[PDB]
Amino acid sequence: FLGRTGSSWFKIFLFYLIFYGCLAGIFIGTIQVLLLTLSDFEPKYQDRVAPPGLSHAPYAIKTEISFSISNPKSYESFVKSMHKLMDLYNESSQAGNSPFEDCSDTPADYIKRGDLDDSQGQKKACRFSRMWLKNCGYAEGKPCVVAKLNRIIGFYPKPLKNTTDLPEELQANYNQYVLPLRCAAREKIGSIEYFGLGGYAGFPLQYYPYYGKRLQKKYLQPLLAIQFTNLTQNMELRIECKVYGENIDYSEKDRFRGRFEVKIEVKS
Amino acid sequence: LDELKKEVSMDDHKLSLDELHNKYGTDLTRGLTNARAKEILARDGPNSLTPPPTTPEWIKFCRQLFGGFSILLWIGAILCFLAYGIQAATEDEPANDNLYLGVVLSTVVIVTGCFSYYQEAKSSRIMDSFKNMVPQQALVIRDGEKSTINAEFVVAGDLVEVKGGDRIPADLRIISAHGCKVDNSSLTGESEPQTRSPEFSSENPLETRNIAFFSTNCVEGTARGVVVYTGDRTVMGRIATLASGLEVGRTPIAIEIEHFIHIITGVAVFLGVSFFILSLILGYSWLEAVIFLIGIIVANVPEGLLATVTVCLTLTAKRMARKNCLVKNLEAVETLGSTSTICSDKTGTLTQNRMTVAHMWFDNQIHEADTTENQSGAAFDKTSATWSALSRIAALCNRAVFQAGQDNVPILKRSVAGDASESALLKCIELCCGSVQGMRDRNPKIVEIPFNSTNKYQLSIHENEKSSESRYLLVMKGAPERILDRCSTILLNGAEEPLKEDMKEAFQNAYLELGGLGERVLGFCHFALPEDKYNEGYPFDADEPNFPTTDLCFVGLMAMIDPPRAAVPDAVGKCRSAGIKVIMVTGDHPITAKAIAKGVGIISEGNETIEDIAARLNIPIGQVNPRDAKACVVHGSDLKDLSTEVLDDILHYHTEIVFARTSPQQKLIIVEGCQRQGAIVAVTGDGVNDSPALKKADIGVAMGISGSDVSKQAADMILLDDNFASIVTGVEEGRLIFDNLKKSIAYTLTSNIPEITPFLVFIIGNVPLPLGTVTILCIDLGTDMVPAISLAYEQAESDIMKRQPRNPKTDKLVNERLISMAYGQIGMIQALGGFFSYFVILAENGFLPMDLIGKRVRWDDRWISDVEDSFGQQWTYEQRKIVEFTCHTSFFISIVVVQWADLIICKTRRNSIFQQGMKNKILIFGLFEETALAAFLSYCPGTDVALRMYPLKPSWWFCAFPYSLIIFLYDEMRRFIIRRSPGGWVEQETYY
Amino acid sequence: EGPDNDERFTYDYYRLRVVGLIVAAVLCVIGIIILLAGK
Ligand SMILES: *[C@@H]1O[C@H](CO)[C@@H](O[C@@H]2O[C@H](CO)[C@@H](O)[C@H](O)[C@H]2NC(C)=O)[C@H](O)[C@H]1NC(C)=O
Ligand SMILES: CC(C)CCC[C@@H](C)[C@H]1CC[C@H]2[C@@H]3CC=C4C[C@@H](O)CC[C@]4(C)[C@H]3CC[C@]12C
Ligand SMILES: *[C@@H]1O[C@H](CO)[C@@H](O)[C@H](O)[C@H]1NC(C)=O
Ligand SMILES: [K+]
Ligand SMILES: [Mg+2]
Ligand SMILES: [Tl+]
Ligand SMILES: [Tl+]
Repeated sequence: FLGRTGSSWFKIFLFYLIFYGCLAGIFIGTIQVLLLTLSDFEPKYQDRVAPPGLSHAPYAIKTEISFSISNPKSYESFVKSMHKLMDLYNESSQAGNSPFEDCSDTPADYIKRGDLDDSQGQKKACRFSRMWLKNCGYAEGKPCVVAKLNRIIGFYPKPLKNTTDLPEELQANYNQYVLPLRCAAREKIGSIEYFGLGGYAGFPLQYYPYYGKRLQKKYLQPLLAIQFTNLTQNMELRIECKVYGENIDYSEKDRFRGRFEVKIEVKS
Repeated sequence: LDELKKEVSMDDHKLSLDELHNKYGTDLTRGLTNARAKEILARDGPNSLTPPPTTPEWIKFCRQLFGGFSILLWIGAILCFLAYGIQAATEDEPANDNLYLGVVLSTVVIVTGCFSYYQEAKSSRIMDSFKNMVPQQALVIRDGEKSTINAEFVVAGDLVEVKGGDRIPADLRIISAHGCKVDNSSLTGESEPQTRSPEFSSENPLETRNIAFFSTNCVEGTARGVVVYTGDRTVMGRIATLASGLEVGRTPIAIEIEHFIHIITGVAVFLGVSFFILSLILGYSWLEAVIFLIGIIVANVPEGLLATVTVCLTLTAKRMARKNCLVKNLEAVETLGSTSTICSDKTGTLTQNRMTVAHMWFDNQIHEADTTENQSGAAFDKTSATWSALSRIAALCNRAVFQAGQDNVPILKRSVAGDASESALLKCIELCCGSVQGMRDRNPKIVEIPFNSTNKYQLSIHENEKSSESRYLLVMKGAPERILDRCSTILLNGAEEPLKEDMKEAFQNAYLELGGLGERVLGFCHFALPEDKYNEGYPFDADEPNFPTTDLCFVGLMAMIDPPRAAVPDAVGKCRSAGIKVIMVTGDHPITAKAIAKGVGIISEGNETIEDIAARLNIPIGQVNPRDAKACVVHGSDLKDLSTEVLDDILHYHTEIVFARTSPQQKLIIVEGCQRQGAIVAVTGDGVNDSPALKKADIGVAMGISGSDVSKQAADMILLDDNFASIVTGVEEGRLIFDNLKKSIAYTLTSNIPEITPFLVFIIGNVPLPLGTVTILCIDLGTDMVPAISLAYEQAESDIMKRQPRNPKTDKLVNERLISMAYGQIGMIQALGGFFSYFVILAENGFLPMDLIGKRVRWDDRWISDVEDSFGQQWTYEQRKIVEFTCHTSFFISIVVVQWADLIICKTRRNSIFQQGMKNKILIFGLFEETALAAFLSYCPGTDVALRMYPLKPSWWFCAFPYSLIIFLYDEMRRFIIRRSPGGWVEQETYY
Repeated sequence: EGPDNDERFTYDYYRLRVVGLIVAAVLCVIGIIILLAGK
């Protein structure tokens, strides 16, 4: 033929069949032992998610949400993702004492449901009403963005203490139980309005620590609705929403490390 | 074009002096007119040689920039700029990826260009050396007056004059001469002075006395002649053009390189476009379809391989430089290993090029002297009183002297003023009797008759050094038979005795044997003149026989020859044991050529020519079956009337071939004949008459000390110490480097698979990219470099000089067996070890292997800063990318770890590491430096930006260890099978 | 610890780099030693 005879062509096939078969069987074996060394409830390493990311619902083309108020299908793209998220926080999804629980309607302290063990059933998560998100189809004019803190197993978000000076200096400082979120731009051509649990501009600490998908399915993380009823129009406004805390940090590279990058433009 | 120049020349030495003048419109006495000479100048053109048109270095450099790998790397470099252009227009990408990768790849092409350019070097100044043989000026007779003119202004027809010490300015017809002798070594390779006279003495113009040639010099006397040829039209000017004009051609090693380039280029374009369409079918945007292709290019092309080859060659050439063997062309480092036929000059190559005493006949006994340079033989006789009598004649009846200031150099190597035979005798006595000058001071010469054409003898009368005599001793030497007709007694073991027919017959026997050995034989005799008949003041007349020259006492015979170099016989046998055919090709006479052939082992004992059979059986040569003769001796005059097909039959039908009295073109023809049969041929030589053959040879080797400038220009290799044993070393080195290149190539190729497979699974699996493009270049250009080179220092696995020369048609540098092992077996194991570490990194950070399938879409999505892992955690864009790049880093390090084992297995093709050992210090160096480089690239701060290399946790380093070990075991088991059964299965499938 | 389990999300990449570079250097020196056993 090309290389060899039929007899040789066969033998080279019988070899590579057994050979690659063995190699596949060995590869799988090493994957088995790897998995055997891992927990079902908690990942081996968590230093790469460490400082929590802050992500929002409006799917930004490039950290930007520009549209026209005087146009219907101009914002119907951002309403798709906005709906996708809030559709999960339905009351019909949170039914019965299992696996949900009614928690303080005001920001409270942490809740420990034991260890990362299966020695108990599904760890009961705090309910969250999308109805706590006042004012927010969504904002056809002047968007109503929804913030979110990235989930990390066993992470206890710790707010800053009012020992020294603060950006939003001491205003509504629920020091003991709220992780604040203050959006900014100089360039003050807007109108910041925050909505959340208990009416505070933060995340209620009663939703922590997260026990993971395996130990807490259907779990709901707290949301923080933000509305920009800015009196300006037809210009790119670089708005940055920042979260503050002891376990919260940022990076010049990762522009989502505990903060937002939104470029709103109501070009109408 | 040069087929005309490969033919024997035609001449006009047969014409009379007068007749020759009519042909050139010339005067025998007055010479040309100033006006007629200038007319002929403009007509024929200058008496000069024009160098052939060369290829500029520009075109030579750029021709390498387009050879398979460079072509693919160019397509990659441009395709980078393509994707970059498409980006800069569409979505403003502030990145530098495609732009920088395009710059990097273009640089890789340029630098790789320098390496191949360095390897494909051609240092040739043939025509320049020939031009150096034309004198600046010549002496001509114009308008009846002699004047010096620019030799280029010399034309056919003018009257030229030459004298001892000057170069022949052009081909001349001798019309007048006085004691003129010439050095025709340019045409023959033999430096013995040849007389020139107006008389025609041979039909063959290269042998007649009435022609003098350009490229030669007058050694003594004076001559006048008419110019018959000028410039390019001279006999050796044509040889110049032939030699300088010959197409170089591709070396065996070069052909091998291009061959695997085709193979690897083939699989590259195959998988390249095979997966380019496979991606579009899967619905991949052309934006991405090209990005994957660039990666495929980089994965398939072994970026550092061609440069490795060059370095391995260079390092092999450095070792040979250290044995006095200079390599002018890097590729010639290997040709000697692939050589199946050596065509060797005799004089100054196989031989020392110096008349040396070989045997002596005295006391009715043949004695042999030591002919070797360094005198590696033994003594023959010292005791016999006869010896001292013969020794005295050899010293006394001798007019040769050592040049001043030689006392530092060895006797046999020092320059001597005199003819070759007298120098030989001088050096013979000086060696075994001490200072000859002393013997010539103790015995003052009073009268002598120098060797005469008519007398055929030379005699001398000396004052006997003996005090009790202080009388007159007569000594003489000459033609053995002439000396015999002048002897009455023979000095036997001390005492004289009558010359009976018995001893006279033993003389003839001794004389015939020595002459049969191709040796020049001389007779020696002396006579103690009677005291009473010769007073202490008796005057001797040299002009008229004033003393007896008959009834003298015969002392002995001495024989001499230009002997082989000490190492030559043994080197010839070694070449022949390695299955190399050795042919002699010489301008010298057949009797001498044949005798040295037997001396060095070109013609082995018992082997006969058709002429030998005929003489032994006493039958006509036509009655001899030529197939009964494995040896042959072909004279150039017969070679001339043979067609190439008939020359091919001679080459095919004889194992032991001697081509004697060959011209320079004839040497070229014999070389081409050998090549025509498909053989790789080496030429060894030292003369300008070897230049065409040396050029045409696959590898020409010139002698460094004895070699002429031309020969060393025409060669690929120079033996700087004239050590012929270096050929044996050269062939051995050549074979070793050929095997080691295979090892180094397999090693380099093996790591291509773990660079290809990640890109494929990236498409077919939709997982995060396991390894990056930059990461690949860190391997092929970084870590693999020193290890790959180090394989050039591997010792032989067996006695390589015991095997036959490779068949260049069947035995390739890269074959299917190499690809099967490198790509199909070992590289495949490396790929898995890479993937394993990849799955380990991701799974330990929260992305278990199961959830990875079909996630790249969301993984690469720059706007999703919340991807969910297996444990329910959310990752930003840059966070997961850090883990991904950490995966690139450990996959990279996995390659390094699996290349550890590969380096050790590529060490040997057959033998076990437990047999070959670990005595390669460069290889071990490679292991340490490779690992140091990898660690540095991972842990050095800032490398995460420039190369996207991230720090690895200690446990990460050990992921591929079990795969590294399986490689070592697998290959060790496999080679154990090879050795345990030379049959073929494992052998014919995987044996590189 | 409980709410004070910050060490769980921390890794000393600084020490690892220091050690990694020490090792790389020493492997580089060791290599020179073995190579220079004859040049
Ligand atoms: C989650 O809540 C949303 C609230 O808008 C539900 O949307 C409803 O969709 C139905 C049918 O398309 C409409 O008739 C209603 O007007 C919507 N709102 C309400 C309050 O009922 C959505 O269907 C819910 N999703 C799930 C899975 O239950
Ligand atoms: C990533 C995976 C799926 C690709 C696997 C590719 C396999 C099938 C390839 C890789 C190397 C290949 C072999 C390389 C060498 C030879 C020897 C030659 O004389 C005949 C073909 C043969 C035997 C090839 C057959 C196919 C082969 C085994
Ligand atoms: C939000 O909606 C409420 C009614 O639910 C209305 O009273 C109020 O004006 C709205 N706020 C703004 C800022 O438009
Ligand atoms: K050559
Ligand atoms: Mg010679
Ligand atoms: Tl490569
Ligand atoms: Tl490679």
